[PDB]
Amino acid sequence: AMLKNINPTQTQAWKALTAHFESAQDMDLKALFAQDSERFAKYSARFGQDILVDYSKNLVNAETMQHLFALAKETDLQSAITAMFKGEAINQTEDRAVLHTALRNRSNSPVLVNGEDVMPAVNAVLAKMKAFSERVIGGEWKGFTGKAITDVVNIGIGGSDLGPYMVTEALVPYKNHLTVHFVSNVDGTHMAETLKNVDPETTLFLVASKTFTTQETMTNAHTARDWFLKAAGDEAHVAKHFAALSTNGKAVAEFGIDTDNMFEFWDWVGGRYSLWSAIGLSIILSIGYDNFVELLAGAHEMDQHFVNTPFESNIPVILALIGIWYNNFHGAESEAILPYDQYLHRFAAYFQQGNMESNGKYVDRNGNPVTYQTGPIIWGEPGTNGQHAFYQLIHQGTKLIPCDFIAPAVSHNLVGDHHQKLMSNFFAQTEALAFGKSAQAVQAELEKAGKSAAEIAALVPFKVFEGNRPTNSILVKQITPRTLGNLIAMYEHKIFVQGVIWNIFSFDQWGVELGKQLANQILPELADSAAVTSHDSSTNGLINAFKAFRA
Amino acid sequence: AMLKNINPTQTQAWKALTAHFESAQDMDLKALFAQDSERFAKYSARFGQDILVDYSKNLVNAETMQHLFALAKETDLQSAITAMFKGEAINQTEDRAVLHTALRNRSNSPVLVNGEDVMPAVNAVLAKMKAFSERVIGGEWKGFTGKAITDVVNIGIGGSDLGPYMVTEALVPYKNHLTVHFVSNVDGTHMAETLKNVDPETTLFLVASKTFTTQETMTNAHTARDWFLKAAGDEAHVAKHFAALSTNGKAVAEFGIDTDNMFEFWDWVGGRYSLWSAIGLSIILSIGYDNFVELLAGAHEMDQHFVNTPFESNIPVILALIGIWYNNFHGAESEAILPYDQYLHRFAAYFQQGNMESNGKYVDRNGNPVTYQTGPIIWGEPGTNGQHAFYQLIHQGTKLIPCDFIAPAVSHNLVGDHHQKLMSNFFAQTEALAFGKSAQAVQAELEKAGKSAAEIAALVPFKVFEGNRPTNSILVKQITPRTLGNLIAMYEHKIFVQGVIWNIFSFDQWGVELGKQLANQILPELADSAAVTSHDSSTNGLINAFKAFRA
Ligand SMILES: [Ca+2]
Ligand SMILES: [Ca+2]
Ligand SMILES: [Ca+2]
Ligand SMILES: [Ca+2]
Ligand SMILES: [Ca+2]
Ligand SMILES: [Ca+2]
Ligand SMILES: [Cl-]
Ligand SMILES: [Cl-]
Ligand SMILES: [Cl-]
Ligand SMILES: [Cl-]
Ligand SMILES: [Cl-]
Ligand SMILES: [Cl-]
Ligand SMILES: [Cl-]
Ligand SMILES: [Cl-]
Ligand SMILES: [Cl-]
Ligand SMILES: [Cl-]
Ligand SMILES: [Cl-]
Ligand SMILES: [Cl-]
Ligand SMILES: [Cl-]
Ligand SMILES: [Cl-]
Ligand code: NA
Repeated sequence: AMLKNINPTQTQAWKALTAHFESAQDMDLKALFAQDSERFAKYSARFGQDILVDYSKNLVNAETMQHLFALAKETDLQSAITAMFKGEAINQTEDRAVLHTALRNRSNSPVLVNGEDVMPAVNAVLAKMKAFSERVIGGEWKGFTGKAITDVVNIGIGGSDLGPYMVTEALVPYKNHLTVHFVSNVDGTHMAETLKNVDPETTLFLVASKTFTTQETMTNAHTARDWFLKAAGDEAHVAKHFAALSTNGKAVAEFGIDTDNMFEFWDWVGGRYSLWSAIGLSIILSIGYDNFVELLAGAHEMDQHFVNTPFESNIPVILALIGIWYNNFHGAESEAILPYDQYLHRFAAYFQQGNMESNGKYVDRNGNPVTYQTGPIIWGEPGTNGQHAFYQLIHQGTKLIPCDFIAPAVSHNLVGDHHQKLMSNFFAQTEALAFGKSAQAVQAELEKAGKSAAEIAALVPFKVFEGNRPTNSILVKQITPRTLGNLIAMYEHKIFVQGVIWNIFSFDQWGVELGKQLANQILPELADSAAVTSHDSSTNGLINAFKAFRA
Repeated sequence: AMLKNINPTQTQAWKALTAHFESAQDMDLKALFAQDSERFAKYSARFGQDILVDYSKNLVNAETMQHLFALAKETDLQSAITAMFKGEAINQTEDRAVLHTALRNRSNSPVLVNGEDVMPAVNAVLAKMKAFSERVIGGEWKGFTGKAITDVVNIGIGGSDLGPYMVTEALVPYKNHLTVHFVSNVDGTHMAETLKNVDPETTLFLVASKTFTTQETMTNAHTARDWFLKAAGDEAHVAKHFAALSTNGKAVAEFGIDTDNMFEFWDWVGGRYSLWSAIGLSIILSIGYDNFVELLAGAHEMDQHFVNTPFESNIPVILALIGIWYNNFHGAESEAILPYDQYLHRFAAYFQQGNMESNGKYVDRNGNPVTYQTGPIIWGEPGTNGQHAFYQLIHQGTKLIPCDFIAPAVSHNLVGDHHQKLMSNFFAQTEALAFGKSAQAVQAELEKAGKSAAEIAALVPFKVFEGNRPTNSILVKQITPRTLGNLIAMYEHKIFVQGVIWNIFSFDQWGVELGKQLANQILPELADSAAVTSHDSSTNGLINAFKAFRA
């Protein structure tokens, strides 16, 4: 196998990083910038014509980077990259390839799985979605009473919801006349509130589930089907109002969906890497196939960069390594993603799944428990909203929180001076985080302002910003389908690199099984009002209190 | 002063906790439950008739609790509680009282500030809001073309946005015919997209800013004013479509608002504790005054519980102490808030400000840098959404993440068996997190599935759940204005308790100043195309790249 299973803690590079942390953990950004006028130039990378990734405000120096790149080499990262792209079954616990990259392979170079090219199958679904979307968007596809579709409701959980919702939100300027809705929670509120806003005669539902047996999704789908049939009566009409993003043709046909409107995907498409497949049909319906292709093309450009660039100028590798420095040496548990863009309000939430479900693992590729930290907690809110909520803690708390600040230079909304104001904050916050403001500086200001020694003693300590809060700044010309594709793929590959180095399996998710099993056991126990005694005292107590509250 | 400044780390209780952690670190939840069938009964509390707080699935035993309550007593928490409620100026760095509790003091017992009872003024603003809301909601208040108002747009940042948005979202079942919208980001997209959805003749804007000079809010307000006037023409009409939540009468009048429609609040109301004041006018407009009074009453109920209950049965104290155990002894950096309720989708975000802006501090009350951890990072998404995104990492990652699971027994929407399915997950997830699943159990399941010995040996470790992931479960009868008030106040007090014990100032926010200062310096530099060289190389580089991109 090209994918190796090297324990990172046993490498010379890791030992060098441990020594370096001991002797340089107090590295100070003000000093790093003061001592090298070319720091920004040396710690930044350009991607294409429209993206700048500035990683200069990180607690790294030439030595740190040298040891980090050495770690990537010593864990045979290049061999792993090759293995993924060529179709090797690197998802070993499920014995599957990992080929979200094939989904956006615009070059159409063959991608073999068991000696057969998967591109014709990929392209056949894409072509089918393009054709279908034109009929729906253009009005030729009629509902059961002869009307054009006005609303699309995507029904799905996790990977079948987060990506499409995030992308359609991020790309609102590119939307067409259709109103798209995303229902995901099994909580009845979600579907109930959506159904109040749509009409059975003009709504198309997409049921997004590979197995077509996902409990939450099928519960929602059946609720929608019931609602639809109250208006339509004849199940034959379901075929004009429901499509499936699935491979279970028998179940799909039984539901009443015409299998011509079943859009397939494959085992090598992980849910959390699936927006690029048939799962992206809601994106195609919202912004059109031209824009969806731009999104795929942007991901493809980043895929090409990731495969072809030496590590020292490879953006996903650099970001992954800097992240490892904080996670495994500085002991930071989290990473904040802070887009200064309201349309990107769901971007951080998307990476909670993409990152945390991939790398939230504790058993290495050899089947041994890890003795080091794996994936971090991802969180964030768009600026300036998050800025006015929780930045107090980032600036003056007791936790190290690496932050990725992301912003476009050009807004889609050319209203007054809002964008210059927004951007002034984008630039100022990272400057503030890095360099702070010292006690000597604050005291000198209070003295010049006529303050007494007593006032100075009482207030200076609270006004000091220690700084050394590291950040990456990613500046994009404009958030377009292509640049969004660039960004999503960039983080996908960052996640991949970290999982390779940490010697874990990034593409399985065995950690979701126990909760599902236990819920299946509890469900029938909630139907009646009888006392439950079959679990531990807490579960019993909670279930019995629930029954008493209900009746 | 009644608020003391006791360093927690030198207390006998903290030293006892340190000694206890030597053995208590490897506590096991399965074992704790097996050792006492009364565990749920002993580690749970009922609040009124409608709330159960179950803290039994925590890594604590009787000794842990004894030492934790000893810590609360040794830091003189009881005195701090009295100090806050009586109006002592506990916000010492700004020399202010902290009296959000007076805003919901339904009992009207006097609360003195500068030797005068503040309750008549609190009640007068409430009465003014009641009267105004009746005119707006009932249709008597007419727009400039004589039509009743149909939409309300709240403009504010931080505390002037997060609470009202969260509460109106949580209480959608109680809404009247008005459509409410919340604009906060200075990013022009936020206001632009909102304005596309409303009509100048039927929209009322609330400009929420105490100073009426907040850059983001006033930029937004002026954009809205310009849009309104493009349709209305005469500035005199502004008075029928704009109101202010502020104390700056001169600026409010200058904007064109009738000061009869300026609703005031006081310096002792912190922004992140302000939804209970005039800042809550959008809540009153969305759900009516009577429901807002229920919200206040629920907070008041919880306030009474907090002040009158011995620590051993005091919910906010118990939650605070368990949080300290994880933050300061187990070293967990974060806390997840996971409401199994789609309406509560903004609840965790609200507490990002309430918690993190309060306790993300590093200097103690005596002006000395802390040598221990203070506030944690708060994050989360509602179940089952979050459940299908990031629980993989909670179950099988390498980070300890205490979780607060919250759910109502009764949904506001009657939708088939959705609620039983939702609740089956709520109960099952905490059961799974606490007790896990052993290798023996996994091996048995794989053997029954017909796996070969080699297949089993290869897969078993990846399917094991170590458990010992602690949670609190808060089960409420139903999320109503009253129970929501109970919950918000509960967490407010938890935050207060933690800040008292950590010897920090929870009610100031000096950490917001540097970013503002630096943004003020950068803003004028973004107006022209000239190269910027006035900062460090990264800030200069980013600004210059920005200028090149917009050219
Ligand atoms: Ca060295
Ligand atoms: Ca740590
Ligand atoms: Ca002991
Ligand atoms: Ca909403
Ligand atoms: Ca004027
Ligand atoms: Ca830690
Ligand atoms: Cl390599
Ligand atoms: Cl496969
Ligand atoms: Cl292709
Ligand atoms: Cl397949
Ligand atoms: Cl289109
Ligand atoms: Cl580590
Ligand atoms: Cl038990
Ligand atoms: Cl134990
Ligand atoms: Cl005051
Ligand atoms: Cl007033
Ligand atoms: Cl009402
Ligand atoms: Cl600590
Ligand atoms: Cl039920
Ligand atoms: Cl065998
Ligand atoms: Na298989």
